[PDB]
Parts: sequence; structure tokens; C-alpha cells
Amino acid sequence: DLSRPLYKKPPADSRALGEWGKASKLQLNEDELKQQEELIERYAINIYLSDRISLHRHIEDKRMYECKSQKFNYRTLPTTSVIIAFYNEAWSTLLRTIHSVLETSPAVLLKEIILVDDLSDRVYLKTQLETYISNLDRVRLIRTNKREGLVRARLIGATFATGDVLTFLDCHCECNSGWLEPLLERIGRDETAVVCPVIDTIDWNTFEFYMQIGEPMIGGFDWRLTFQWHSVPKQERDRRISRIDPIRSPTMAGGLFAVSKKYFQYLGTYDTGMEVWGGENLELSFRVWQCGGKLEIHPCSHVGHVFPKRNFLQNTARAAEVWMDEYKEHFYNRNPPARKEAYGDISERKLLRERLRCKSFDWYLKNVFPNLHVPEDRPGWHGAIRSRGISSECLDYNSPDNNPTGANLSLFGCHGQGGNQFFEYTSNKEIRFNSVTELCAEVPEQKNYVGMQNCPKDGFPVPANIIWHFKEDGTIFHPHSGLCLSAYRTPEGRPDVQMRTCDALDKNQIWSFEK
Repeated sequence: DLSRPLYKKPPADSRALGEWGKASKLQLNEDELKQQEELIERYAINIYLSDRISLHRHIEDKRMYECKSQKFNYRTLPTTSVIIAFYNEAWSTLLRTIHSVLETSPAVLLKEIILVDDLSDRVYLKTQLETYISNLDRVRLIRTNKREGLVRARLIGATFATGDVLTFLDCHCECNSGWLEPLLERIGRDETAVVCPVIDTIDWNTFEFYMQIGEPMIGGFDWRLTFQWHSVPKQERDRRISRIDPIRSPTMAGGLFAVSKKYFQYLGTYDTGMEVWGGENLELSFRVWQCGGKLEIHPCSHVGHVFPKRNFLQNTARAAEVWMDEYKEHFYNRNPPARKEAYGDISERKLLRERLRCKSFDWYLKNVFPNLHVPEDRPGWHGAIRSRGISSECLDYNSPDNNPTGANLSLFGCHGQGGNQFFEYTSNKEIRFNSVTELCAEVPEQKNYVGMQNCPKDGFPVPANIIWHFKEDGTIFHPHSGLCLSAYRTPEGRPDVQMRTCDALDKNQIWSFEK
């Protein structure tokens, strides 16, 4: 049986705390409550509880049925080097990760586990961790000589790795049964596929393992270049033959991934010129795809990650500047602070991009992320909209963030900072409030105030009540209601807007775009 791991989990014990990844709850006196709280304050994870859960626990395999009956040829699958960087990790979570890899990964495929101590200061992480792992076949420890950060610590591990495939995990995870084979099987058929497990949540307080039971969410971004999840689009569903095939992901949705070692080297690994820590995966994502390149999530590979109890805008700007061509303006327009960031010397990245003969960001949007609406931002038809009548006041939409279409459109003092005063007038005659998501200005049926609704998807009908005529006189006309957009003052003298019978005179109805 070539599936056998180097070490076998002891038999599952349904009485043991957290067995199978079920939630754990301790009955604690007040002293013990205080110990629990203090470790949470220090680690942002319930280490008190982790310490009372086995380092070897089972996780119930709730994958789609087809996953569980897949057969692998273990003689021809590539090997891997699993790479785990850490900094001041609690003992029980770090070790549970190590044992999980050892106990769920077939020995014929697991060449090594390489742990990278990124200048930890905890004394238990010094010579005792070396002693503990000296008994664990194939586990290697490297220590950095300065504080490197996740990316560079990973790269240091990668330089030591000699497996066919680099598999990057992190230092508080637990692997599901059969997590590894699907990543290596896919890479064995296409060495340019960067393949990620589905990352399941392990609850930081209860240690419950929340397994995604069906189709996973996949990775994209919004035009602020903030990571956002999205559901798998129809095109990609129809491309795939089986619902357990890999799923193309426009961007990476976590830090866990497997890549051919040689291919990672060929792409230049991570962007070393970054200096700042965080957000490096957007740059990696664009480079993988543009330089030919697949980034996929594998529904049969599941790894749980302990998301702890709760900015890198320079690295986001760096990704935009290297990869996005003309489309970076749509980003800057909607995240103006990004214009100020020191993204750094990108000369060598521009050279890399040419050596690799990478394709354009236009290609990327059309072929990798066609479900993303791309704004036009036509010259003179985007920015803040200023009143003539109350000429200190700009159109301003300000919702409560627990439902973006909760407010009504209004006025507020022009700031030139975008955000709630950024608007786009569209070739399809929509007034879009699309700094964050694609929201479209509407006049509801028979009302006189102006709301927002989700814009139509590309190619779909433009509803009558979100059509706007923006005449060359500052008149913003709304055909469905027949009324015009007018600045006014409420009872209390607060500037505001309303739909009133059209009056080319009444200056509160004349308006102007600004950049």
C-alpha cells in the first residue's frame, strides 16, 4: 500500500477532546478561565484549548464522494517538499501541523518537511524543538539569521528543498485525508499549474474544523485591488468535465499552494524587490497567469487553517504597476491613496516580464477573469459631481457597510478624495457608484429620492429606472420618472438632493464632473 504515511495516527477516540474536528468547550473554574484568556490575548488563538487537544487528532472527511474513490498511481506522482515558516508559534499548534503532515501524506510522496524558524524568540522554539524533531523522519529545521517575513522565510526553505514540488503550508494547519495526492496529480499532468487546497476554517476559540462540503469559492479582487471571493462562474463550470476537477482561480485565495520547484524558479519565485510585507500574492497571481501559468483550487484537497482572532498598499501598487498596463488607472481612480505609495524600483520586474514573454493585462481580463466588470472611466465622465446651486457641495452616497444599498443619495462638502464622492457615467447611461462594488443610481418606482442597486451584469438588460441623461447644461435627466436631479435644503438647512419637475433654470439642477 503505497498510500501509507510515514507515521500512522493512533485509533480515533470519540471521547477525546476535539476528536474528528468537532468543536471543543471546556468546563473551567475562574482561575482556568483567566489562563485561557491570557493565552488568547498573547496568541490570538485559544492555546489553552489547543494544549488539551491531541497533536494527532482525526478530522472527519466530508469531501464530495468522487474525491474518496479516486485512485492514484503512486509510482509516477511527483514528490514534494512541504515548507512551513513560523514566527513565535505556540508549541501545540506548530506540532499538530507537523504531525498532521506526517500522518496524512503518503511516505513515497513526502520527500521532506522543512521548517523555517524566522528568528523566533520563544525559548521552547530553540534547542528543544530540534530535539523533538530529531525523532521525526524527514523533518528538517532551518533558522533565519534575521527577521525575514513569511515570503523570504519561505524562499529560504525553498532554496533548501529538493522535492519535485514545493508545497507551502503554514504553521497552524491540519490536513484532511487525501489532501496531497490531488495537488501532485494535477502538477504531474501540467507542471505550470499552481494548485491550492481548499482552505477550510479551524475556529481559533473552539478548534472546530469547518469543512467546505461542495463547490469552493475562488479568488478575485475588486477595483480597489482588495482580495474578494467570488463564486465559480458559469464559463468555468462548463469548461470542466467533473465537479471535482481543479477550478481556475483568477487570484490566489490564501497562502497554501503547491508548485513545481523548477517552474517556481523559472517564474522568479516571489517578487523579492517588495521590501514591505503582505499582499505579495496578487503580484504572484498576475505573473503566473500572464506568463502562462494556471492558478487552480482543487476541491479534493482540503487543509484547515487556524485563522486567528482579528495594510500593504505599496505591494498592491507594485502589482498594478508591473502587470496591469493601462488598467491600473481604474485602480488609482478608486483608491487614490495608492497614488502616493512608494512601490519601488520595478526595472528588473519589467525585464522579467519581457524575458518570460508574458501576455497583457487585457488578455488576462478577457481570458482569466471575464466575469469582472471593467469600468470605462471615460475622460470627463468620472470623479466627483459638483452642484452649481450649492457650489461647495458634491454628490455623496454614504451607506452603513452592513448593506451597501441602505442609504439615499445626498450632498456633502467636496473633498477631492474619491470614496463616497466617486461616480462614473457610463456609455449605457448609468450613474455608477463603483469605488467598492458595481452599484447603479436608481429612482425607485413612483418615489422621488435616489437609491442604489446592483448594476446589471455585463450584457444583461439595463433597467429603465437606472438610465440617466447627462445633458450639456448640467441637467441630470431621468426618463423613467421624467423628473430631474435637483439640489435643495431640508427643514434644518442641510444640503441634499431630490427628483423635482425639470427646470433648466433652477441652478440646483445643473451639475459638473471633476478630476
